[PDB]
Amino acid sequence: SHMAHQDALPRLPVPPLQQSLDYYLKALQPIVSEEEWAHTKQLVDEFQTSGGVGERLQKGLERRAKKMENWLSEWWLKTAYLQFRQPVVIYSSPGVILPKQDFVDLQGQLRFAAKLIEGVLDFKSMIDNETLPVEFLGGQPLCMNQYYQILSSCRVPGPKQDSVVNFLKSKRPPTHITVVHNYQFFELDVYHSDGTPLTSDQIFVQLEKIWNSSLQSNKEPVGILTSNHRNTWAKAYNNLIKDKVNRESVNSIQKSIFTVCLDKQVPRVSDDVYRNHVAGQMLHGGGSKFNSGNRWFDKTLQFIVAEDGSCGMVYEHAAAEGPPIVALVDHVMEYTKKPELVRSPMVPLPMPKKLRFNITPEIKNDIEKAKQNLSIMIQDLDIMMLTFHHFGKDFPKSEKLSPDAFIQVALQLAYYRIYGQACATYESASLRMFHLGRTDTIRSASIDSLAFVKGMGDSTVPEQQKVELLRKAVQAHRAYTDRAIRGEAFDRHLLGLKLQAIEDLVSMPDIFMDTSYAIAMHFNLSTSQVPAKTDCVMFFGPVVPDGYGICYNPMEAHINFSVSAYNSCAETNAARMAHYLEKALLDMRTLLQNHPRAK
Ligand SMILES: CC(C)(COP(=O)(O)OP(=O)(O)OC[C@H]1O[C@@H](n2cnc3c(N)ncnc32)[C@H](O)[C@@H]1OP(=O)(O)O)[C@@H](O)C(=O)NCCC(=O)NCCS
Ligand SMILES: C[N+](C)(C)C[C@H](O)CC(=O)O
Repeated sequence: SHMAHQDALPRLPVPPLQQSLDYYLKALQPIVSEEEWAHTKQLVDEFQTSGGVGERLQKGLERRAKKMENWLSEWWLKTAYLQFRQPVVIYSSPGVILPKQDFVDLQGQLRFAAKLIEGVLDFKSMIDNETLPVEFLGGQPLCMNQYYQILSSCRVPGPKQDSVVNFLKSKRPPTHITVVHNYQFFELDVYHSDGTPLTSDQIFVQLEKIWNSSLQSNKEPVGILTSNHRNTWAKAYNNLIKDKVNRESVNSIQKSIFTVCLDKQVPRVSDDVYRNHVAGQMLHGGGSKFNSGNRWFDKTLQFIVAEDGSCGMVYEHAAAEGPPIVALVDHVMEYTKKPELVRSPMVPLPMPKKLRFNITPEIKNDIEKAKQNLSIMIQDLDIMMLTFHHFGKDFPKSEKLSPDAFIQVALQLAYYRIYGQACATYESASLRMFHLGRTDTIRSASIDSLAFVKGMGDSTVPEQQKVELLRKAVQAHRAYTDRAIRGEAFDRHLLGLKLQAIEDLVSMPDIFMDTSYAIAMHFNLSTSQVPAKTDCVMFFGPVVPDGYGICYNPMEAHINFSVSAYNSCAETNAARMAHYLEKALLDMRTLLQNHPRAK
């Protein structure tokens, strides 16, 4: 972003070694046995002793911090995404469901699409001019680098690891977006020769041409290839671009500012599962027979406009986290609600270029394989969308409690009620108060949360007592949160010590091969919060086979929830987890209301 802004932001620190180990042991207590904790406790002591292994690694991390803008940046990007070989679909690229629009016909669909496109270009103007407003979190300025990674970017399949291309600041920045309809991609210029952006009416005109240029799905769904395994896609991709035309098509897609997907009509399903299917449409596309082929999952920003008024998006996670994405969403949506000014006449426009694809037997085979793979992934995904209307941030605040911590503690209660034990829980924490900061880990399963969940279901404990336990659990979580955003958490630190050990060419420390660490990093509950003014919600698949993927948008009077799980694991059920979460949130409200503090 603006160099001046970034230069004033503090650099990502390296927490004290003994401090992070202390927090690590405390976070382990509720998720490991006494025997395992006692064992880990010894490993830690040895690990941190004077002249020991841990001390040498810590020294290394500190040297890394003095010779890089961010000691964690590249390591995280690589281990978290670039070296993650599983398909980006469902497993990595988050999905977003925006408020359903009111258009009732094709003209309306394109009308909103044209407006949305223009709204993105308006937001993009603040990026190209570095005039984008500064953001705060803990009362500190926030890194804006992510905003310069989302547009005109695209992920690239790699045989060993993937890469990312960014053309935003290239010699001649892209002035075109890509539009996908019935599996056919089109190169659409959204800027005039003089350098001014096209109008909503103009973009609309072009969308019509594009639409009439792909009235049937008689073209192979090449884009579906991008949903396969990264290793497989890498090879299929390397073959695909061997044709001049093909490479030219891919290149355009990769350089486009962003992609707009004009999805087709889907089988009218029951209302009790509608929202869930829409979530799937945005996350993976529904399937090869639906809209999955009308995508390109390597593209950083993909906006989706359904035929039934439904809309949303899916973005490639390597570029950024949710906050930056939603800020863009809020702006665009708020822009689509701008009263159309005086309609001015527009001269003829050029015919959007069609990004053709030369299909061969080999490519054909790759596509079919991609279909099979994607079909398996979809059939194994269990999603449950829950709109908590009972209340939002309003109640927790009236109780002088952090809404997020209230929600997280509720999740801990729900889980414990189902399984009778706590589990490694992950909650995304933003590290943007630091230059190039991405995220750190907040562990919702703690000593205090466990004391609460247990006492909560103990029919021998006074309600007055459960209240104290609840508030203490919430406060403990808020304290952990404050430390996380300030770079005082330990997960990224411990990861850094591990990677540092590898780089130093020393044997892998036992502390990292310890059972407790394996358990601590196996997140049965992987969660995050993505605030927004728009009544939208995000979702992603679980990070472990036997876990859940839970995301939410805490609003004032309600909370948009999303719960994912894998059908391959009989011990997990999205609907059930969501139901227990809803009930846990209510029981906590009931408990607090039954015992007011004020006199
Ligand atoms: C963890 C995190 C979400 C916490 O955010 P937060 O804003 O502190 O959440 P809280 O629930 O504490 O605060 C929400 C609201 O309740 C208020 N509040 C908090 N504690 C309160 C209390 N004890 N009493 C009254 N009000 C309180 C806050 O002021 C805020 O007010 P607002 O509604 O006017 O904005 C944030 O620090 C973070 O890391 N966000 C990034 C997560 C991310 O990266 N997500 C995407 C991953 S891909
Ligand atoms: C979905 N989840 C929590 C696994 C990944 C987050 O979106 C990103 C992060 O916390 O680094």
